[PDB]
Amino acid sequence: DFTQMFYNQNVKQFWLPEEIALNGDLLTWKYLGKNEQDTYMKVLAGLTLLDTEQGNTGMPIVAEHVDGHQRKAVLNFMAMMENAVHAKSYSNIFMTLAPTETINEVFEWVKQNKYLQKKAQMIVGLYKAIQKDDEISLFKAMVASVYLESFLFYSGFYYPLYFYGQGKLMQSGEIINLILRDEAIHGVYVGLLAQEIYNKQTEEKKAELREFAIDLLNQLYENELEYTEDLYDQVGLSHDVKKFIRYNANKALMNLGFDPYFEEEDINPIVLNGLTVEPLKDDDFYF
Amino acid sequence: DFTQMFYNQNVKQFWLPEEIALNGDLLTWKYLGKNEQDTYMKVLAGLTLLDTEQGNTGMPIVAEHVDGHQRKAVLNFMAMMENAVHAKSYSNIFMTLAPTETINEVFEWVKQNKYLQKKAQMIVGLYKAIQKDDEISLFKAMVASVYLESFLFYSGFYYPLYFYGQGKLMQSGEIINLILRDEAIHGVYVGLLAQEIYNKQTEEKKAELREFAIDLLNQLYENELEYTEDLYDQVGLSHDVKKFIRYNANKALMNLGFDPYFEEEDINPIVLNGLTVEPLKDDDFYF
Amino acid sequence: VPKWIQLNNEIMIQKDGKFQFDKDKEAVHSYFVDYINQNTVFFHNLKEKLDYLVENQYYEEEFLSLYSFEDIKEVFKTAYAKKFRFPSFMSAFKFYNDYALKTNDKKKILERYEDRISIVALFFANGDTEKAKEYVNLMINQEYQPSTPTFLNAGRKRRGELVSCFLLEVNDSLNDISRAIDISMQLSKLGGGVSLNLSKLRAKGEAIKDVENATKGVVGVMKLLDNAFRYADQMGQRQGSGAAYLNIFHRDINDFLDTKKISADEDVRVKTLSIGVVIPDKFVELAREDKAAYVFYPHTIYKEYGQHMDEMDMNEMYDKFVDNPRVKKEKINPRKLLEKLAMLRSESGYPYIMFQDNVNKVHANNHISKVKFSNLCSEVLQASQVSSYTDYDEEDEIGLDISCNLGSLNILNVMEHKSIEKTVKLATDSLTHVSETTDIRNAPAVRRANKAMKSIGLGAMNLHGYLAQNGIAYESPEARDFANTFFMMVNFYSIQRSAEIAKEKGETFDQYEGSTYATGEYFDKYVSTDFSPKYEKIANLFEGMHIPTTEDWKKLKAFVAEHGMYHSYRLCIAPTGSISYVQSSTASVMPIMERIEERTYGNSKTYYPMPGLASNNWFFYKEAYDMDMFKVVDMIATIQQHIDQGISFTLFLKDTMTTRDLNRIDLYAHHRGIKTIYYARTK
Amino acid sequence: VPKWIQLNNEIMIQKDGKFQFDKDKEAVHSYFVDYINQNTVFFHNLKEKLDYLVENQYYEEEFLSLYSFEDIKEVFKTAYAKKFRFPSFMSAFKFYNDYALKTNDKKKILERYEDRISIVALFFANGDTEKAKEYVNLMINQEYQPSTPTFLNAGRKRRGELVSCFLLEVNDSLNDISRAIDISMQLSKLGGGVSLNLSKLRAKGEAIKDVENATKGVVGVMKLLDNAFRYADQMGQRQGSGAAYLNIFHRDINDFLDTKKISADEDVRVKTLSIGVVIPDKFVELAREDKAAYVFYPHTIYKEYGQHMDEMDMNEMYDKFVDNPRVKKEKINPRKLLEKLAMLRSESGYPYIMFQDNVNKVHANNHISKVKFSNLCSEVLQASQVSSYTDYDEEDEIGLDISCNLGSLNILNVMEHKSIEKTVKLATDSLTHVSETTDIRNAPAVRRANKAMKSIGLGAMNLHGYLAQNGIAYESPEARDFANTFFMMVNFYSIQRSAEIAKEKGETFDQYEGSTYATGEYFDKYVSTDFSPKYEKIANLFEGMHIPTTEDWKKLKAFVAEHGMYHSYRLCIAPTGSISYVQSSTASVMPIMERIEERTYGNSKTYYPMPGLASNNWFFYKEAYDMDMFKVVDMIATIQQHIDQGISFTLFLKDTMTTRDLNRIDLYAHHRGIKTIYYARTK
Ligand SMILES: Nc1ncnc2c1ncn2[C@@H]1O[C@H](COP(=O)(O)OP(=O)(O)OP(=O)(O)O)[C@@H](O)[C@H]1O
Ligand SMILES: Cc1cn([C@H]2C[C@H](O)[C@@H](COP(=O)(O)OP(=O)(O)OP(=O)(O)O)O2)c(=O)[nH]c1=O
Ligand SMILES: Cc1cn([C@H]2C[C@H](O)[C@@H](COP(=O)(O)OP(=O)(O)OP(=O)(O)O)O2)c(=O)[nH]c1=O
Ligand SMILES: [Mg+2]
Ligand SMILES: [Mg+2]
Ligand SMILES: [Mn+2]
Ligand SMILES: [Mn+2]
Ligand SMILES: [Mn+2]
Ligand SMILES: [Mn+2]
Repeated sequence: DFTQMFYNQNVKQFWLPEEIALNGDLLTWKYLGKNEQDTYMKVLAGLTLLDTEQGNTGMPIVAEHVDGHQRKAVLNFMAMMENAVHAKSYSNIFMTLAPTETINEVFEWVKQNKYLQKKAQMIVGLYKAIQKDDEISLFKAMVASVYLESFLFYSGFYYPLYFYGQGKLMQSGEIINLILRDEAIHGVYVGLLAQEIYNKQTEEKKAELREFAIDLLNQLYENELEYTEDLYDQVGLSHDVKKFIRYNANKALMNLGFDPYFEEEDINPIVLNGLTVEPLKDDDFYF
Repeated sequence: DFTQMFYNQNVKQFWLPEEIALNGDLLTWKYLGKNEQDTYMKVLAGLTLLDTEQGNTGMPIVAEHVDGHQRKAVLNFMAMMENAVHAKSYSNIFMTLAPTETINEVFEWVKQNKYLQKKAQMIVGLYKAIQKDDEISLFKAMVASVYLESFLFYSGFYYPLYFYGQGKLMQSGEIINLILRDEAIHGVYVGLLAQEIYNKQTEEKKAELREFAIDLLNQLYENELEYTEDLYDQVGLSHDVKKFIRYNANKALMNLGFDPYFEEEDINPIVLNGLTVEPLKDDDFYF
Repeated sequence: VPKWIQLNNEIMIQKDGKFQFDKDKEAVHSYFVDYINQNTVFFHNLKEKLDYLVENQYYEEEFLSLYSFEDIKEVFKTAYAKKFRFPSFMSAFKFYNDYALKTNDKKKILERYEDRISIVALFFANGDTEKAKEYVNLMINQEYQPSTPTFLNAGRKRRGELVSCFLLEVNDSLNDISRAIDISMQLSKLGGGVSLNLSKLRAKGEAIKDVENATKGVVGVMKLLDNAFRYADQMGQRQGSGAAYLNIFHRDINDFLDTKKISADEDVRVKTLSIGVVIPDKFVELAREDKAAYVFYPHTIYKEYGQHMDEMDMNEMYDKFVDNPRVKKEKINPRKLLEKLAMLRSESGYPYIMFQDNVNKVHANNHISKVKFSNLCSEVLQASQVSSYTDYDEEDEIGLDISCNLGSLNILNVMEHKSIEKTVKLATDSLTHVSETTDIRNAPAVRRANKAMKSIGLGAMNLHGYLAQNGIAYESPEARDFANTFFMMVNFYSIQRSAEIAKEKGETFDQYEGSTYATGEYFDKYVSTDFSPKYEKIANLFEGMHIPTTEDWKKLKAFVAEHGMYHSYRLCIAPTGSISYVQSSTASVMPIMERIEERTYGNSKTYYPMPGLASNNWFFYKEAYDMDMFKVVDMIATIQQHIDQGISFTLFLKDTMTTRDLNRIDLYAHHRGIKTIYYARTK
Repeated sequence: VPKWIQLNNEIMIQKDGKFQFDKDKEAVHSYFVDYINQNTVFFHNLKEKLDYLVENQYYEEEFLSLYSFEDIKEVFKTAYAKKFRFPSFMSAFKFYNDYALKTNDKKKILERYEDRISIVALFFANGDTEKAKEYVNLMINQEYQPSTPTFLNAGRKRRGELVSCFLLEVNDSLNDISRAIDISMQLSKLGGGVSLNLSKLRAKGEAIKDVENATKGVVGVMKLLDNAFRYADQMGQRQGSGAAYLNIFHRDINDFLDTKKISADEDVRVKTLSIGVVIPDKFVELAREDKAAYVFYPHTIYKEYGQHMDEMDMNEMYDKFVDNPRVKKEKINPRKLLEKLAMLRSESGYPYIMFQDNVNKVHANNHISKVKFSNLCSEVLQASQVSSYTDYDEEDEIGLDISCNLGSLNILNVMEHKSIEKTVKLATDSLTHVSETTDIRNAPAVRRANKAMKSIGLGAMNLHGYLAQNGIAYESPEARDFANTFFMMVNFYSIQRSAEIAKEKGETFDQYEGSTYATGEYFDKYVSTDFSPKYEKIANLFEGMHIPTTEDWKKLKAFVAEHGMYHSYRLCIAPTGSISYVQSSTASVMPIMERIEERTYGNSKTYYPMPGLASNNWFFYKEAYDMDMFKVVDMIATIQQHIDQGISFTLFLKDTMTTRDLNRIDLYAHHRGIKTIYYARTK
């Protein structure tokens, strides 16, 4: 009942980072403190890693196991967006704002950062555990994918949105909003596929799947807290970002057909502001 | 040396089925004989069936085994074009020209056809034989992929190009020309990835891979001749189609860095009409 | 968020199911009381203010010195006697952000609306205190609105040229192309839009000095012009705007159109240059019959006949060109070209369409020259003569380049005051003064044509606003009846004022004797046809005003024959883009685009309801995109029969309309006498 | 494949481990016998050939009308009596593909080498049969090669100008910029390269008529000029080439340099415009001391002092500009700018480097003006005065532009014939005739400066060829000794010929009395120093030739003081690229880039060994990329001390060299008195 409308929405949202000129951010970037620039680079690098694996591994593997040519076409399109559009856009931003050495250093930093490695290990592990014709392993990977789309990106998205909302780094911010617009529909779509599998189960099996989903969310959440503190303490925003990731965790659960898990909190209002041809016939010449 | 350049060329060639209005083809379709309509339907179904294998297996399997983030992104983009753009385009052409019952029957016939099946299963067999961390099996699959993209499609493309060059079925011919333009670049790109593997091999292993490629080409070519007579004798075109197959076989070989196998021939003119910074050290100023 | 912006944003907050239109009066009141009265430079009296403005290089002292200070004080008191109040926030905002004089630091407001109007009236009167008071009453009543250049710059030392529309003929030579680039940069530097005719340039692949395939065509000249207009960006606040016009029978027509394709290569794309196409009746005839057409190489025609292709009658010369072996031509599909034009207009809104035969079958000055192209706004249609710019140390052969200073009657206010005749005559006098005070020092042909032709453009605005505020549908027959009567009266009184000026000054425009005014052929339809309203509702709107009859037109014809006509051109309906807000009027004679105009200024968004918009007249304020473009064409053709120049005619198209719908609209406009089509706007 | 091309390709086929150099003579003989003789039109006699060429609009009949046909026949016999044979295939191929006159269809050959030489000699002699015979002997002996424009176009009706290098001063105004664009287009239409000085244009962000931040800077004018040169690309036969020069102290220097960055945006990037930088000694001094430097806004300086920044002495006025609050300036890092120049030259070979103080410390016409910029080849160094182009109908203040007609001495042939004096004097006469017969009617400053200054450029070629064929290393002290002696003799005889021409015509060049020639300061080093060879081997090379001594230089100084000088500038060593093949010589005074040149003509690859290359002189034909650029700088500085204009100096860099090595080479060249550096070529 939904794939065709998602197909149409995905293809109509198609974009390339080159459509957005980035030289306009040069001055507002120059004006940020060293702490702010450091957090910003690292945040986008963490996002780049997530999209790299979502494009290389997550979306293609889910596409392989989901039945139906139209469902596969949507998932293939989403995969392309992840690595050919999203992951690449971050390099466009980096190449504009930062010198090569700072770019090299931040990519080295992703490799050695323990929270980023842990979250990649956990998510990619679940993708690679999918067994052919085994719907339960597929469900588990789809939960992981929804958590990546609708929860994990948001510790990263906070900062570009926070600046966009203050009228700073608005070209980079425009790119990020386009990425976010895509991930929102990706999270909903994968969520609907996960619910299909969940709804086939006995009540006993469903109870276990909810346990899996909640245990996984909590494990990812605890790691994301440490990641958030590590990045944001130097810019004074860790508590604010934490509220934002909890907000988005609830959206991820909802995408999976589950009740919200965290209590509602006031999000920084700055971040909220950050959000034919037909031929002419002979009679056409007479009136 | 080449992936970013191909990335650029691929994304700038992006297109969607909806861009070409198909209904005006009915004004020339109605004037074709039964044999012409039959051949066109059968050719179209042949292309559709082969392209589906490439979208579901060929491109995604190569993307899976190739190392490199940028290569995986380009390959993902190509897989997207197969599944999201090409497959929808072929379906659109069919739905415009034939009623539902006729489409189902043509696909039943072509699905049972000996020459179409022989080539489809030969290609798919090589994709299924790729082994993790074995570059020889990957190379063999890449050869199969290049043969599909740059050679096997062309016994089929001949007919739409033949009409397109005569002013018949111009809307569907425009679509086919866009598809063909994508397959050409797909073949060249996968060809470069195969040459990379080939160049890492010993001289004895190279000679062995050359023998593999020529042997495979021979098997496919002999089946193409039979496929060609089976479809084109009823419309009197087989001689010219055979010249077009050999010409495209030579292009496929050149994509794989190999010499042409067949002597140069002229092609039907109607089909042609269709087609180191270092700083100064305060002593450089004294002599 | 300022208080006035908060009040204005309350417009869209529906209360009781209806928009709170009364919030705009509150919004404007708060805007004034909290920003304008605070940020207005204070002067004890008018004498001190005028002395400060003149001393600080704000006001030119030349025009002010013609009046005794008592006269200036009386004029200023006349301006303030009306107690004029801006009825909506947007009008006052536009005035005090675009036209109100501000200190050099742009922090304080030196001019109120009354001060600006009084200065403009004093500039117009040229020493006549009673004339100045009449101008003050005309503008304070908002019956007549001088164009943005005249209104903003009049009486200002830093002021640019009061004329802003320029048309240049380019001759087929490197000297002429260089001179055209120089003149375009010079005129853009003055802030005026420059339109060039490229139909005389030889096509790509033509020979230069018996060297074949040497010419780069009109697209290389277009690249040069685009770079020149980009360089002369007028401080960059308003990017340099230029238009290039090419005849449809030019060889480079396809390349000329390809410059506006999004898929076009960047080395061919022309970003800052608008393009218009001149379509003779011959092309429409060829497309109607589906006959194969030919595009000609202009230099071959010029060599064969000694005259330019665009200087000849294509309806008489097309067959001779086709049959002449010495003329080089290539075959085209006229219907394919029309479809390409429709597709390009849908994608980018370009090119402008000029129907040459529609323009020249009613042109009064065909003896001087035929109208070969239009301006950047597509409403200027005048005879032009190309110049011959020779080598250095060689005398130049200065031709005639087109220019006109613009003014707009406020139809609603002119009808409310029942002052069509007086308003038209005062506007004609002000336009004549602006024309006589213009002297372009780097456009010899522009200056010569301004001196010789004395062309003025008197437009109109608030047609849709007036009709909606009177219970008349824009597309209805009654709307066309009112437009017919009103613009017939406007033409009558502008002709009468031109003849009276010619009688008083003793001179007519150059080559007036050969014009249709002199021979009387202009007045045939006016002396033979009655243009009084045919509907009682429309006839009542003109009650209290004398509608000229056939006898009145006969008398005017005799008077013109006796005394001649001072202006070669009098009436043109320009878009009137930003000055309509100040007048609280709808733009030009076009239907409104939106009922409520939502715009973002700074970081706060503002809402502008159409003037007079209310629940009772909500349905009469139908948006253009919802309108039948055939009825809009009918209305514009009704108006155009009384306008000697063109009318900026924007096409408002829905996204669902195919290229065939646009082609049919263009064909109906050509059939109905439409001279030019400005833009294809899609919703 | 042609038989001659197969014979030529046998050059590279090693036989006995040695190149088959004798195969080139067979290749040229086969080329002639099989193509040139076949495709050469046949004429019964010279009278018939001359009649056919004149009537068919191939030759200008005016210059041939000054001789009786007997004299023309005698001149042609003199040219043919030599029985000149091309020594290599490439020489004849280049001549008969570029300079040999061909029928209008480019199918047959109407001129041989002798015919072209005779026509050029008759054009030079201007009606003198004995002088024409002398010119024929000079050219057929290949002692002198007229520049490509003169050689190709002399005596031809459908010809471009014989002068091909022009330098334009641009004043800071819209009129001046538009006139500069027009003049550049007019001069490129003539085939000449145009260099423009942009140092008087105000920098980006300067005020235009007391409105701040209105100026686009030199980059907008650069885009205008680039489009103008692209448009006027010589009918497509040769893309329009122009050069822009900016003083290093101009504020737009970084934006000016960034136009040549590969990563530069297409909006700012300039594609077809060469860029050179004028570096005063002040900038080098600042970079040497690592002191923070300032780049100035030219218009602020002009307003403060009334003069242009490039019209003032930077070495003296830099501190005053820095200390003047009314002069706007931007802090820069001089060493960072130097390194940016080095990196830009490594990546693209730009910009050209002009060392202003090196040029002007020896400049003989500083009273007329300082040298502010160079030409498109970086070897023209003359005083220029900017023109003031005013509004239309106003009088223009025409200044002095720069243009010189070039000719090259063939050093090997001149030394073999022991005819330095005769060759130099005849070349001076021919260059004077070319200058006298030149008249550009669309570049008033160029025409005025040509008439007033009478500037010529007498270059030299085959320095490396002559040295290698005589067993002398290009980098050896003996080579520098020979260059010193030879160019001292060339300068002596060119000065003597200029004085003789001034005496014969009784007229010097404008403002000669203020020149260093008039005051005698020019001859100080020549009267105080000796330039005879210090090596016996070099001294033997000049046997049979009189080497001017200090007494000779004193006599020449007295003669010049008595009679004056006809030419403001006489000597400039241009790159001389295309005609080097015809002359069978190494290009200019630069070392050879490659011993054997591999070229592709169509689908056939041609092999060109360096003229005179053989097994016994292989080591002396050292490639430029393998030489020490310091030794090349030493050679060029030895030559430059006898050239009044500049020497087109290309740097040949290996890919391993860093930007520091390029900077060191530049600093050594500045230290050694180098005036300009042309290109940074990397291998
Ligand atoms: N809508 C408006 N358009 C133009 N000027 C206005 C407007 N509203 C206020 N002003 C200016 O602000 C002044 C103060 O406005 P306000 O309505 O408070 O005046 P008032 O004391 O009631 O009397 P009056 O209307 O006669 O000025 C007005 O005199 C006028 O100068
Ligand atoms: C000089 C030049 C002209 N043109 C075009 C622009 C002009 O419209 C056209 C005519 O150039 P002209 O300047 O008129 O050349 P011409 O008059 O000397 O030669 P002819 O009499 O044969 O015309 O050629 C180019 O496209 N490129 C060029 O370089
Ligand atoms: C008109 C104009 C000038 N310029 C630059 C180019 C000129 O070198 C410089 C001066 O222009 P000018 O033509 O000299 O303008 P002006 O003389 O009226 O103003 P001023 O009294 O200050 O000299 O401004 C632009 O960059 N863009 C423009 O549109
Ligand atoms: Mg001409
Ligand atoms: Mg100026
Ligand atoms: Mn993503
Ligand atoms: Mn996603
Ligand atoms: Mn496909
Ligand atoms: Mn493919």
